[PDB]
Amino acid sequence: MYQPVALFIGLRYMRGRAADRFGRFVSWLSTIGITLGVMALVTVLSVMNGFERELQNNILGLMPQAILSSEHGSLNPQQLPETAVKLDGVNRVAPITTGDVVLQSARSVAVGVMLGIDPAQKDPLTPYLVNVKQTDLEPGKYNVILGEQLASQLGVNRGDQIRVMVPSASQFTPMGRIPSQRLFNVIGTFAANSEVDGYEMLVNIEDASRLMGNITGWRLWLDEPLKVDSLSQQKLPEGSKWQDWRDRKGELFQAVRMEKNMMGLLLSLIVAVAAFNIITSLGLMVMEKQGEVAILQTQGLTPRQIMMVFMVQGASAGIIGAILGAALGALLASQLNNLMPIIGVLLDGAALPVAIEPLQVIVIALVAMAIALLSTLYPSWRAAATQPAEALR
Amino acid sequence: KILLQCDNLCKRYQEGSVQTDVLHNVSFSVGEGEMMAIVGSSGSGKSTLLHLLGGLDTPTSGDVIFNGQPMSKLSSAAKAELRNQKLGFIYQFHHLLPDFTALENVAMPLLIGKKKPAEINSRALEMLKAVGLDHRANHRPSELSGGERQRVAIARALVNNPRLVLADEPTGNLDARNADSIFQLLGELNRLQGTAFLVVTHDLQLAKRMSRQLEMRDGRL
Amino acid sequence: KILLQCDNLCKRYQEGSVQTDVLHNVSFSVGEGEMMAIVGSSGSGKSTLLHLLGGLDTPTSGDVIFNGQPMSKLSSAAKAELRNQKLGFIYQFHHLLPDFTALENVAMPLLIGKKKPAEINSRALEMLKAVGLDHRANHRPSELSGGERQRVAIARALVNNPRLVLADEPTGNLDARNADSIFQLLGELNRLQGTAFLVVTHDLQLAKRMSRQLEMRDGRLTA
Amino acid sequence: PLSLLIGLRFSRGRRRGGMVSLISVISTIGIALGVAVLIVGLSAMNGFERELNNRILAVVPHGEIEAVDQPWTNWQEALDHVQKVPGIAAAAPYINFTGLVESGANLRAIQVKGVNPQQEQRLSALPSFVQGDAWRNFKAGEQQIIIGKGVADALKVKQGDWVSIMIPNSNPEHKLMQPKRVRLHVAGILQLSGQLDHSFAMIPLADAQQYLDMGSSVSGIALKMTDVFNANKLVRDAGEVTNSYVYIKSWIGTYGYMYRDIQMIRAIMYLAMVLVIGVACFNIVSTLVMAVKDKSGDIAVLRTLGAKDGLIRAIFVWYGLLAGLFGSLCGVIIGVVVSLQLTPIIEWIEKLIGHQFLSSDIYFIDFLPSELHWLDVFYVLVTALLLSLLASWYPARRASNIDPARVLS
Repeated sequence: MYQPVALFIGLRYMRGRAADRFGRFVSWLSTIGITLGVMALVTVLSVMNGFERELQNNILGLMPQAILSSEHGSLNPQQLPETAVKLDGVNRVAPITTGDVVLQSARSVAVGVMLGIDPAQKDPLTPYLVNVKQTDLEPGKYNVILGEQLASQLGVNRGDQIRVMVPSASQFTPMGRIPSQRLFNVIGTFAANSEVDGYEMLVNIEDASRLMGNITGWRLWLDEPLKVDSLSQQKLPEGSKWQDWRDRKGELFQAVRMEKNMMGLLLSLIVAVAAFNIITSLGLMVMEKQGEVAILQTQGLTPRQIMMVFMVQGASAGIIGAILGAALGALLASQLNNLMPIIGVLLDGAALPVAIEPLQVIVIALVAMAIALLSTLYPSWRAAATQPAEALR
Repeated sequence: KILLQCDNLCKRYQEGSVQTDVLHNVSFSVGEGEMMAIVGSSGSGKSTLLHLLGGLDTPTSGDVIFNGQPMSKLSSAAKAELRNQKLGFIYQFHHLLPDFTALENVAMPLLIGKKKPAEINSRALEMLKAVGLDHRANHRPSELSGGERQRVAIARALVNNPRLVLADEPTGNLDARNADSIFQLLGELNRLQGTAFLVVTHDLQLAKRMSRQLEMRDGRL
Repeated sequence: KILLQCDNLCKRYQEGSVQTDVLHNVSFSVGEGEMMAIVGSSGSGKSTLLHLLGGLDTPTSGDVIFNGQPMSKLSSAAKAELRNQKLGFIYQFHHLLPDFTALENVAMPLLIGKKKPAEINSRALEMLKAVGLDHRANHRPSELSGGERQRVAIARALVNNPRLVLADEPTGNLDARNADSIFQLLGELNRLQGTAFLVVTHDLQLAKRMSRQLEMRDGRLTA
Repeated sequence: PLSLLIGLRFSRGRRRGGMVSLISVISTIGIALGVAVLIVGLSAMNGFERELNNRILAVVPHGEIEAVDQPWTNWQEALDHVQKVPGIAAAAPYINFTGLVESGANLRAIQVKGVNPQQEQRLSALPSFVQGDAWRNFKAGEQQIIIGKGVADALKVKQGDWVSIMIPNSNPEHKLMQPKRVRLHVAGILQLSGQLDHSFAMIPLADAQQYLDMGSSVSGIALKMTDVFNANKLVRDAGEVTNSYVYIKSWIGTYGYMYRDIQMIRAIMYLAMVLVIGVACFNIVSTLVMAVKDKSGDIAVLRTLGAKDGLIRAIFVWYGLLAGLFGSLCGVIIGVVVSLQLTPIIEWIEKLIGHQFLSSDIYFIDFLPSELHWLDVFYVLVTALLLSLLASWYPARRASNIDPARVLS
């Protein structure tokens, strides 16, 4: 659209240079100086947003928020119908049974907690089932679903008899106090991609052997997996309590958001030191290019116009090298396992993920460009004082 | 009539940490349609004299005038308006821009004044063809010969159509065949509009120009 | 007897980005007690020939020998061992160290060869007083005159008692009084031992010499 | 005695002006801008650690043991068992009282507790945090209550009146409790750091046995943990005072905000704040390549005297160490004179902008301390010489392949 290009003088000074001269050498040292900082900085930025990618998708996207309990013990379903449970933010209800149990077999021991459901309803939290049918959950055979990682340390495959025991929620015998021993066979295993221990078993709600057949409470799901503080002190009926929430899992939702604010805002001194290499690159062109300033001072050049030549030339050197750090940052996007060979230290688990965000490019290119406009002031002022009488004719 | 009036420009500064008497009491007067060809020597301060008349340094002894505009009233930004419009500067110390092309170098004084881009390109084309260099317009001055890039610097000061062209020895860096041809290009400017040119001389190569040859050896007539 | 035998000296490189035969087949011989005075012009081939005889570069045409040791059997580190034991270099434009004093400039080859530090400072004092410069020991070479900073460079190569002193025309910024008086000092090196020296001549200063006043026009020896 | 091995390093870059000296000014203050932040920025994180264990973790207790509606009658066998347990200071009681205050249109949880005044100098620092010169008014029998600072400016409970607060106690029925008038005059006021100034009140032992309406006993026994800086093995052994069931309540649970983010910031500063020294090492490369173009004739003198090839490369190695030592020496001096008097600096620039920021509403403290330790100063001087050795390897190899036949020697 025929833009008024007034930066044509500074673009030719940084393009038409030789290779054997010493002025082209220091410009390369500066270019690879910013590229080191920007790239090593976007590598930390990629692995910090990768922790947000791994969380709330398959690690923190299957945990519940709040459960319903009572004070008199269990809950009678015929007095609390489905038309009376109306809360703010809830969308689905399901009965559930609680109680801490312990595994008492002839091989090893394990501690876990059951999860009572019905074959008519399906849980929307953990749909990852390794050939587990939600319909085949009849309580007449006393079946249970065992996790994959709990069955590996126990060494029991599907189709075997495993005895369970509960210390607390057993049969309240009027004469004594006996432990509830129930034969809960495993006919199928499942894996829910749990980096947590994950010792949850799946039982049926029709089990009149734990306590008193009634249930303990209902499930209250919520479509806000980040915070529950906006819907905590709401209207609640009589006979309901408040339980724990997302405050005890991995990283506590604190070690990523605080570290990103410390690396993005407080750690902005990388480009402040890297701007001094631009002053070295723009400070050597007043010695090998003394004659061109003498030509641009005698034919009617104002002192205001000569300040706008080295400022754009100092900003043109800050663009190249900073965009190379964004180009090398995209090179590590497809690097998942090949970038880290075996030098002994491996650190298995969820150590180094990758996540490229498009909104993190403008925040890292604006700080690397605006700090070069205020830095190029001392080489821009000392070149205007060079009169064409003592240096060159 | 009168363009520049030198009134005792004694340049007294630390020329190499010593006070020299090379530029002492220089005072002459150039006309408008006519001019002056100062015959000097190598070391008398011919290049030093044209720097003081153009407005590059201050002598702190006297003051000159330019059609009723003295240099005491001209600031640093006001001298840039005088050097760009009505002052031509021809030099001889390889004063070209090798980064730009030969077309942009002639158009460079017009690019400072920020005129219409149609009249910048057309004025540089007719000035390059006056010295016979329109076929080398889009060419770098680094690959040009010595008898070709010198004529670009001569045509670099005639695009603004000045009144006093302080030429610092334009003849001597090129051959004998093109020395006579560029004498008419300075002579045709007297016929169209009357552009004066104060040329310095130390090998007596401007002896046949006019009658006014003042021998100012070390500022002494 | 013999020190350095020249066989097929054709230094062929891009001399001014062209390939010219200015230094082609320069074959001569220096003696243990005998010296040579090569006569030529200002900067024709004397600047290149003095660089090749000390071991600064390879001509890739032939080879030179030094007391039975040729340059072809010397590596990059082994060639530096010959330029310090029995070799000297004198130049024209006062090739000294300007950031150091005149006392430490004399004992510069003594500090590289890892010698005893007691005899390093004593040898620098007797070499400074040999040219009449012991009173200007703790001084800078930059603040000296023209004929003062030249005489300290001639007493720098002969400190470690070499066998061949490659002097590249020591006549120069020094005056006419210290022009012939320095020649008897270089003559004193060959009167007590077998320290030869190669001097080149441009404006016929070294015509009063021993026997070998031959001219060399572009690698071709004449009368 | 000194050790002068090669003297061709201190008197090698001796300059008196020009273009080589212009790079050495920017290379000095360029690396000094890095070291200045690693001193005044790490002293603020080291100052946050000493303000917690000495000021915050001094008056707060560690572990409490409660019961589910049962008075702790067996306080004699629980007292004798804890006498020979390692990591104790004293045996202080701890009673709880819920509260609902409706006065002056305010809703705040007033938490009260009882601490024996005989054992108070070896558990916390009570007499050092006092306003009056005479602190001899904290005895029993006179019924003298004391309040904090957070409630005095809004609830008109300043010293001089008779503060009577309606508090709910334990009862067999679950209804609205009695509004008993507390006839306890106030005398004296404590002072905290703006965190425990609205839920901190002290009651006498002979006076607290008439407001609970349960019995002449104590419902909870507290304990003091003398082991500091970690609580891992000091909470597993303190679980047999009660029955087989446990009641976990530690100081790391309710105060999990601090003492974790302080060590996490300094852990990144051992790998991210050292990154700016590697970028600052590129200025050492740009100032060592300019000492070759002007001293090109100086190396040609040494090559004619028969110098070792490893000796010429060893000149620019020690030349880059001396250029990196002088640029890093000024960064420590500018960091000491700021971190020692940081509190007049943060109050001088805040009053010039007009409205002040960084208040105390979500944050913990309005101002910041600065503790200068001799541990982080040594970590900067190690990496300033190791990273400069990698940066000076390339000018030491570029200036070694220069032949004297090319230069006019």
